[PDB]
Amino acid sequence: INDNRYINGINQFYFSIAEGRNLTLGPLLNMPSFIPTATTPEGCTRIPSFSLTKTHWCYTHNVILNGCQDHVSSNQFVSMGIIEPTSAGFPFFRTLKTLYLSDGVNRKSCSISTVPGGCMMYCFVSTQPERDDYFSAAPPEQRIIIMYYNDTIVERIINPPGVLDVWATLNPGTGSGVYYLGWVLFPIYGGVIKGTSLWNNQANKYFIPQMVAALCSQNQATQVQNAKSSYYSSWFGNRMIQSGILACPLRQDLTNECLVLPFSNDQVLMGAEGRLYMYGDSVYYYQRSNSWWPMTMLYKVTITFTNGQPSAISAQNVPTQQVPRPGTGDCSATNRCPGFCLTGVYADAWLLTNPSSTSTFGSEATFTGSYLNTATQRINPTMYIANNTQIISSQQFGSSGQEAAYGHTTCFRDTGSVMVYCIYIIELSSSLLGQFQIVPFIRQVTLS
Amino acid sequence: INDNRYINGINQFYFSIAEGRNLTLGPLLNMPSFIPTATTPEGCTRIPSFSLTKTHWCYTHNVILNGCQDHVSSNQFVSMGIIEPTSAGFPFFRTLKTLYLSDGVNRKSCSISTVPGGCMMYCFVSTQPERDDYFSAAPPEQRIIIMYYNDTIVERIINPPGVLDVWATLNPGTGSGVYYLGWVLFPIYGGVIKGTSLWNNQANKYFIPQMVAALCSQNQATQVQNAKSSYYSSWFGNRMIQSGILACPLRQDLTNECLVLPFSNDQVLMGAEGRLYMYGDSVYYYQRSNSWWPMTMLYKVTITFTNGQPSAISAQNVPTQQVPRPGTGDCSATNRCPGFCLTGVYADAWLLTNPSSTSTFGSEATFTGSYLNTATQRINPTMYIANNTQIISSQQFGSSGQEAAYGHTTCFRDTGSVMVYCIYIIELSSSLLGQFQIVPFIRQVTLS
Amino acid sequence: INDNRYINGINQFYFSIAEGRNLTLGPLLNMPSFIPTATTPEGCTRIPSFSLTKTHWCYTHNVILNGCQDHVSSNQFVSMGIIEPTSAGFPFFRTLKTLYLSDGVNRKSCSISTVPGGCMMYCFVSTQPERDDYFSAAPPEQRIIIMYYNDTIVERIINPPGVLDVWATLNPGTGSGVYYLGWVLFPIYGGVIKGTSLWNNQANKYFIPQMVAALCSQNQATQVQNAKSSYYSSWFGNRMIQSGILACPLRQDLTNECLVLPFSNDQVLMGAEGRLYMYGDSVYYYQRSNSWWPMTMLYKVTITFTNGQPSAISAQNVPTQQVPRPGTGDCSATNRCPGFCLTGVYADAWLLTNPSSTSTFGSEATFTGSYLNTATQRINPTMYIANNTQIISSQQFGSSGQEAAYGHTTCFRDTGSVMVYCIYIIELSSSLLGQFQIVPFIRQVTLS
Amino acid sequence: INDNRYINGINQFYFSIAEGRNLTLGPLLNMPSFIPTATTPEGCTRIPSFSLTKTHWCYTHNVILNGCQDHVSSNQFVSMGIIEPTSAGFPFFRTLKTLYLSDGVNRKSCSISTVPGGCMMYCFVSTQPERDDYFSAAPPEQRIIIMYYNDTIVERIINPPGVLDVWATLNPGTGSGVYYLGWVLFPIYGGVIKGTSLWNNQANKYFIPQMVAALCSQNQATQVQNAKSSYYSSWFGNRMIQSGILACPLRQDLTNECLVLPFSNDQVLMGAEGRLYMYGDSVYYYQRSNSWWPMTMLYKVTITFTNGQPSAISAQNVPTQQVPRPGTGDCSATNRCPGFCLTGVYADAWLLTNPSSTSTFGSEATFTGSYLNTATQRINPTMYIANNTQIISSQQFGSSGQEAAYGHTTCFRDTGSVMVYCIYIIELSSSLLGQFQIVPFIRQVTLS
Ligand SMILES: *[C@@H]1O[C@H](CO)[C@@H](O[C@@H]2O[C@H](CO)[C@@H](O)[C@H](O)[C@H]2NC(C)=O)[C@H](O)[C@H]1NC(C)=O
Ligand SMILES: *[C@@H]1O[C@H](CO)[C@@H](O[C@@H]2O[C@H](CO)[C@@H](O)[C@H](O)[C@H]2NC(C)=O)[C@H](O)[C@H]1NC(C)=O
Ligand SMILES: *[C@@H]1O[C@H](CO)[C@@H](O[C@@H]2O[C@H](CO)[C@@H](O)[C@H](O)[C@H]2NC(C)=O)[C@H](O)[C@H]1NC(C)=O
Ligand SMILES: *[C@@H]1O[C@H](CO)[C@@H](O[C@@H]2O[C@H](CO)[C@@H](O)[C@H](O)[C@H]2NC(C)=O)[C@H](O)[C@H]1NC(C)=O
Ligand SMILES: *[C@@H]1O[C@H](CO)[C@@H](O[C@@H]2O[C@H](CO)[C@@H](O)[C@H](O)[C@H]2NC(C)=O)[C@H](O)[C@H]1NC(C)=O
Ligand SMILES: *[C@@H]1O[C@H](CO)[C@@H](O[C@@H]2O[C@H](CO)[C@@H](O)[C@H](O)[C@H]2NC(C)=O)[C@H](O)[C@H]1NC(C)=O
Ligand SMILES: *[C@@H]1O[C@H](CO)[C@@H](O[C@@H]2O[C@H](CO)[C@@H](O)[C@H](O)[C@H]2NC(C)=O)[C@H](O)[C@H]1NC(C)=O
Ligand SMILES: *[C@H]1O[C@H](CO)[C@@H](O)[C@H](O)[C@H]1NC(C)=O
Ligand SMILES: *[C@H]1O[C@H](CO)[C@@H](O)[C@H](O)[C@H]1NC(C)=O
Ligand SMILES: *[C@H]1O[C@H](CO)[C@@H](O)[C@H](O)[C@H]1NC(C)=O
Ligand SMILES: *[C@H]1O[C@H](CO)[C@@H](O)[C@H](O)[C@H]1NC(C)=O
Ligand SMILES: [Ca+2]
Ligand SMILES: [Ca+2]
Ligand SMILES: [Ca+2]
Ligand SMILES: [Ca+2]
Repeated sequence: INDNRYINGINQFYFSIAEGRNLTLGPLLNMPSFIPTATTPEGCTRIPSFSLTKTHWCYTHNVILNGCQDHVSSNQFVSMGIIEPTSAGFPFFRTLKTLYLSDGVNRKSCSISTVPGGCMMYCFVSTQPERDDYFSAAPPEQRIIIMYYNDTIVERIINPPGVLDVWATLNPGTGSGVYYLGWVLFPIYGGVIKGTSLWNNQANKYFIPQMVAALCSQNQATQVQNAKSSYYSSWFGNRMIQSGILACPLRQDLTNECLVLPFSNDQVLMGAEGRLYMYGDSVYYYQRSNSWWPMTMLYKVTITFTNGQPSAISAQNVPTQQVPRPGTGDCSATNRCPGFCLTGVYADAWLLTNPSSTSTFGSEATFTGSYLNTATQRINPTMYIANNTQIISSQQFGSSGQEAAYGHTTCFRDTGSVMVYCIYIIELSSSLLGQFQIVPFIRQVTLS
Repeated sequence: INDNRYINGINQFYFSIAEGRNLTLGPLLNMPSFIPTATTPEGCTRIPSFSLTKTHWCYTHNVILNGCQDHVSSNQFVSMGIIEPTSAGFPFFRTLKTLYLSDGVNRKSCSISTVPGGCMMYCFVSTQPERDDYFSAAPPEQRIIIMYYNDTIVERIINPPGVLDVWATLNPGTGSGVYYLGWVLFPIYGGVIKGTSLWNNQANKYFIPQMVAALCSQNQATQVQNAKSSYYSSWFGNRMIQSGILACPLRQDLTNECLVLPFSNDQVLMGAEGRLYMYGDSVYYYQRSNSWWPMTMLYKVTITFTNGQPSAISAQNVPTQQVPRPGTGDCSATNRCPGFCLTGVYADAWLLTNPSSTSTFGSEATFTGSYLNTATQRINPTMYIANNTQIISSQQFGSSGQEAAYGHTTCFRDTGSVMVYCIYIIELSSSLLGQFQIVPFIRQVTLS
Repeated sequence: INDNRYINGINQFYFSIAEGRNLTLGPLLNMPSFIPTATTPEGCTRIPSFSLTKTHWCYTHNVILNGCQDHVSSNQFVSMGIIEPTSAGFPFFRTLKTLYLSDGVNRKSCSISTVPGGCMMYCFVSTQPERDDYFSAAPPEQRIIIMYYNDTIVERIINPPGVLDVWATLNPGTGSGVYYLGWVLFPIYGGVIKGTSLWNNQANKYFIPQMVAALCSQNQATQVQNAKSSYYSSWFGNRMIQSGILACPLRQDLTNECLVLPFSNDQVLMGAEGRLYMYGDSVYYYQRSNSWWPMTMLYKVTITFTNGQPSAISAQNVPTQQVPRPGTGDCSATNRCPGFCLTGVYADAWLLTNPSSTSTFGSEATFTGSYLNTATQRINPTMYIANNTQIISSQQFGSSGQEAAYGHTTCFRDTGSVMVYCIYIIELSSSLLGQFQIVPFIRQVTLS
Repeated sequence: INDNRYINGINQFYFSIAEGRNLTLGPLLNMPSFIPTATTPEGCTRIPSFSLTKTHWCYTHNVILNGCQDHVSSNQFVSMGIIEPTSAGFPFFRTLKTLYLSDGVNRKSCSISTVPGGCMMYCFVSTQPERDDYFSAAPPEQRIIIMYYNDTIVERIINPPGVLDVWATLNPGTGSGVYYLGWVLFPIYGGVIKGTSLWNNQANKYFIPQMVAALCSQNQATQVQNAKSSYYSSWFGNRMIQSGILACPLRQDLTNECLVLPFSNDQVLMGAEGRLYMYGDSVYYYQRSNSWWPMTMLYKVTITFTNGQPSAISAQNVPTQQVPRPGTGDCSATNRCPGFCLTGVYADAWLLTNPSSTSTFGSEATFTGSYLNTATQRINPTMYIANNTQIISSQQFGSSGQEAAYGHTTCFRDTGSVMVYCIYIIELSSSLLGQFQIVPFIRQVTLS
């Protein structure tokens, strides 16, 4: 279990709106990395997923032996441990167990989540190129593995209702899931078949961020028309790219009890990878900007239960225009107009301030994370702290041109020293060992 | 505990003399590294120590927050786990426990060893520059920490007899120690005070490798004179640099039961860092070539017990002229003549063949390891397989100029697939994160 | 252990009713304070708790680094020792052990109690403003730490039955607890949820001090109606503010054996901080006047055991109209009429005379303590000796306007010199170091 | 025993000459004071003595019940404990034992020192005004008390040779003593009788600080004449005021084994209170400037043993002109000319830098401490860091006019966080409780 210095400083809004204005990054601190490195120049470690809870943390990433492509074989590294203070005062992520799922099943795009006594991971079995998954009417196999600290492992192939013949594909969002009221929630996304109830109920819906108007040159009618078309991809089997949540009751005999809950396309953009968070009793969702709007998308999720079962989710967006991401073509970090896009990178963000503490939801929100500071290339990894319209603190890592990819940010507080630390797990391109080196950068978020 | 595929292929001579001639390296294999990386550009991880036994493995290295110098503060990372096969057939070092000794005590030059149920580590507390330790008549504090898999930790300050007022300094050799007949043996080295019994008993002794004559231009009388002088250092407080073994009985209340057993300077060169091995029931010793002879030094150690206690050690050298190490001045990889030197690098070697299987000890010995292939710079790390006079297989890592330091090699066999794997733990200079990246390179030693 | 001069003069009624009339305060005596001071102008030491028993004494207070607010971080100082005579004849509290609980857990409102061989402390973990605790349906975490004189420390998170879903919050009363018949009893208070059994069983109950009639202008029917409403707070989450006792069996593995015993709201006023005392074999309770009646509230508690376990408590009030406390608005020291109030200060009192020694319980009771002599400000600390209707001896400390807060009084006798000494631990506002300086004032209670 | 974070950062020179130039004070940190407060307005706590060693610390001060005068009765408070880190990272002085010597013996001007397993304290019994001690030919009684952590106390009346009929008086210097090579050394001072060997051997000797010439307007011949006369006091019985060291072998049956070693008046100024320090293996001495030179006086002491017994001491002054002290008349902080003076205050200083690390002893020395920043009044306590000619960092405490007296400074390092902390024990005039409040101010000495 985590040290007493951290058990009460996890999953919360650490700063008040007033304090949020005086936050700055501190120097990076050196700690023994708990994320394994590749041992060959061509080895590939990618797609991390991290979850920190009151008692412990869970971590996982995918491993490919040669290069970063391979839809036949890959292994998945899983790790778990706790946080304890060092003599210097800052955190040390103590790994207490390790697992390497290597058995022939090609588990991909996995999302992990902390659960009482262990970790619950959700993956889908890949057997062909991503694009082919969208064209095939049958969805890939879905699995959820529960790994207890007592070394018991239980993997189950799940068949949640409303998936077969509705979704051509279904993928975990790779971002961490969360344990909520006895259920494990995971972010999901995929392609929905034309003519299905979901497709019809989603017909004509669209979402346009609150700050797009002042930045977009098109008129309201044109924006609306383009926005509506952005949820359909001809490149990905003519499916409706959908975002949602997978709710699974914590059980060791899961079969069809998990529930697929799609977001209304009136509150969310085109489906993409994502992450779920817990700030106090409120659930939040991060949605990768893989569509036309290149800015960080965070939403407060309201979950509705009907007979002890999650029955519907509602999302409220924290309106911002900060922290863009590299994109291709007319969907670069500079784009501001609705239309169909299918490019971007995963770069979640953590809310250092409560969006509900302001009379108007998210009128003044502060968040931290990393982002690739460029218009179209996955280059220049840069850790930052930002508000709705500006970056108020940032430090680029390495020299310009430094390649990088995904970034997962998580913050917690030392209730002893009373400081906030954030860990920025970034996929860095390495020249020595492996294609990428996933680094758990850690530094303090100083108030002043 | 280790998988059934490895429990019977540890600490042995894997190949016959005939097979030794047809061994070659295989490609490096990608596995999740079990050695932690630094998370800052200036962080420094150095001086590893690794031990693999029938049941499990122990690992440790030193960590310095800024740069690789600091005689005031450092932490020590300890890790332990087992070996299990992956779906690809090769090993995965599964970490089952991690520890970060961060508490203000500057434990340095630590040597770790596997013990029933845990790891036993031996370190000395550094509080001043190395050179000052040799001038001060008092030796540094010596500690041995036992860490059980059940998380119980017992650290003890030891005061073995014959140390105070005899050794100006005493250091573990950093190379792994070994559990032997109820005792944990660690390699040690340090400086002995002039006038002490040890000094007198060692007076006029010297050792000259069997193959030095044919390579050295000086005559026998000159060699002998210079060899004798090589055990005394004016730069290091005018002490007799001595090599030896520290024998500690496995107990949780150690105080003065450990025994300091110095090697006869008639069988060993000037004291240096070292490692102890176990091949079947025989103990072997690796001695860093920090003196005039730049070639790999391995010895078969004969330990004598008197009343259940180690009372004397004898060393028999495996005569070779292969695998030189970078040195400074007239002590470069090209030197072959006796004289006083105090330069080199740690680069142990593993014996793939039994030196006693030949009518004349070590007449035909094969070993594997890594070495910095250059005359004076710690550059060009190169893994190899060699015999007494030649390198018969080798592959350099990275491009020329690639900086590196120490190298610890360990081999074991998959009694299932029947192949031998060797892990080459090398300190690599990194340009991205940290000063060094200690990498556990792994590859097969193919017969054919 | 305490000196022979005190072991037989602890926890008793020291004077007869006749003697009680001729008691006066003596000059303050100078002794080395055993309560630590802050070392910065803004440091804050507050909320003390003291316990003196036949063998030794326990002391503790909360420490906040900057200012006296902070619901994220605080440390708790614990101290223990004995009493010995000085050459001048008066007591010296000899500290024999000190402890500083600094680890990130925000232990607040702690109550300490003497136990055989050590101290037992009861605290709750604060993670948000007090008011929020009343609104949240879940109660804060509750912990009891046992600290033995032999330096062994055992802390346990307790979950006594009848707390979850009944009490929105639960707090120790900060006043000392007592070791009674193998159990440690602590005063508690908090808010009870509407609709719970406790709430229903307490419905329509109220208590009105015996001397309120002659001082209150409202009629009996109006008083009754207002009194009933005084146990409910709309400001504190619409809960029923309840007073009670927490009974814990002396064990090192406490989990859910402690018992929450609430007082009947027919014998006690609205819940508030409190203290438990031991006079011979009788248990007494002090209840802070945080409601409409501003006078010192002391009760003789009758505890009922059912199968070796405390099953019910009954309280009998010692009727007085002396020693008022500063309050806000219509609840100042001058108020005498029932109604809802939520203001006051902690100011316990010690009984120098047995209330049961009179034909009518407490008809003539004498007590000593300190009180802030003003109507609404926490100002003018004043030590005194009083009876049911009048103050018969008093001495203010410092000049008028001197700020102060809580006051804990404890008396004991020198069976050698045969004099009674009382220690008045008062929180004094300081201008030099820290916000407050908790002072252990000591003086004699002279007979004559 | 002290925490591992401090055991290796005690009694040393913490910074290099280069670093010494970039040192600044940090904010004061709040920790529970381990120095007891008075409990009456007139109570008087004065004359502290503190000693920190590798294993633990010792503390003591004198207590007078009414006012700060009284040559008949006083008690002496003794305390001992260790240092441990808090959750905030800074030190907490954990008191593990307390003692109050109250028995009728008026022990004054005590100096305490750490010894293996306890504390050794040296005091003299006062029975008349200080001045009378100088006129009486007989010296006061001298006692040394040893207090073990195991509660055993052994007090002995000592009669070291060469005291009777040589010294009219003898006093410990109140500054801490030190345990050195099996002996406890204490600073001493007193008046020597005219005609004695000591007096004759000291005849015509004098010392003039190296930097006095450039600041003094008198010529060399006048300075010399006045300097010589400064060691004789007509006000103090016409004695030669002498400084020295008392060496006592650690024994429980001391009688006349302690040795009085006077400093040569050619290397030291007129005798005054003092303190002894240990920096590595070197002993240092601080001499109160109670004579004409108002600047901090520190000396490196060379002790000579003859047959295992201290036989002679030699002092080498660290030449400075910084940190003056308040004085009376023509001996104020502004004075620079030799002559007879008998005024000043105790204000030791700690060397943050090694005076021997420079080609010319003390050519560039840095020290920290506190000083009363005024010319003649004991007012304006001010903590500082200074070099030979200037104060390079300082912060006054409280508002101007704030009365204060003695100041004892001690620094140590957190070998974990690698920061240096210094404790400034200052006698502060208080308006609330007691005449003085001795405060253990603590703050960091930051490098940068
Ligand atoms: C490791 O912990 C898990 C979690 O408690 C144990 O799981 C139990 O498994 C049994 C059947 O094998 C179920 O009937 C229980 O309901 C499970 N417990 C629950 C509710 O989580 C698992 O058995 C543990 N490993 C062992 C056997 O030691
Ligand atoms: C985000 O932060 C920026 C920078 O801190 C804010 O911009 C400042 O706004 C204030 C007005 O409140 C101006 O006085 C400053 O001049 C602005 N900084 C500059 C020069 O750009 C911005 O208001 C914040 N956005 C919000 C409200 O969330
Ligand atoms: C973890 O394993 C060790 C090794 O067995 C246990 O050590 C025992 O400790 C006790 C005293 O605490 C000794 O008297 C025994 O001799 C030790 N066993 C031996 C011989 O190794 C240790 O107690 C274990 N941890 C726990 C308490 O579970
Ligand atoms: C070490 O290995 C080398 C290379 O395999 C051996 O050299 C060969 O020796 C054989 C004779 O037995 C010759 O026929 C080959 O021509 C040699 N190789 C060449 C061309 O260098 C060497 O003998 C081995 N050393 C020993 C005996 O340990
Ligand atoms: C509390 O003490 C007061 C003062 O000592 C008592 O008042 C005195 O009562 C007697 C009668 O027994 C009168 O003769 C005095 O004149 C009263 N003192 C004055 C002048 O106020 C009071 O009776 C005591 N209260 C009780 C009975 O507990
Ligand atoms: C407390 O510790 C001291 C220090 O060791 C003990 O002192 C010993 O006292 C005896 C006589 O009473 C001497 O003969 C020894 O030489 C002392 N030990 C030394 C060398 O320091 C003391 O006895 C201890 N208290 C007890 C009795 O437990
Ligand atoms: C003591 O410190 C002072 C201030 O840091 C030193 O004075 C500085 O000396 C340098 C030359 O080395 C000048 O460039 C600066 O201008 C000086 N500071 C000022 C403006 O006063 C002083 O030299 C130090 N004394 C020594 C040598 O110990
Ligand atoms: C943050 O810093 C600004 C500038 O110094 C200050 O004015 C403001 O009060 C601070 N905000 C808070 C409340 O921390
Ligand atoms: C190794 O290879 C050589 C060359 O093919 C072969 O002649 C020899 O028999 C082999 N050695 C053994 C016994 O493995
Ligand atoms: C207390 O003092 C009064 C007045 O002197 C005296 O009459 C009375 O007897 C005393 N009470 C007792 C019994 O101590
Ligand atoms: C101290 O600070 C100065 C000014 O930044 C810098 O130039 C100097 O190198 C520092 N000294 C050292 C070596 O710490
Ligand atoms: Ca499909
Ligand atoms: Ca030494
Ligand atoms: Ca609550
Ligand atoms: Ca005298």
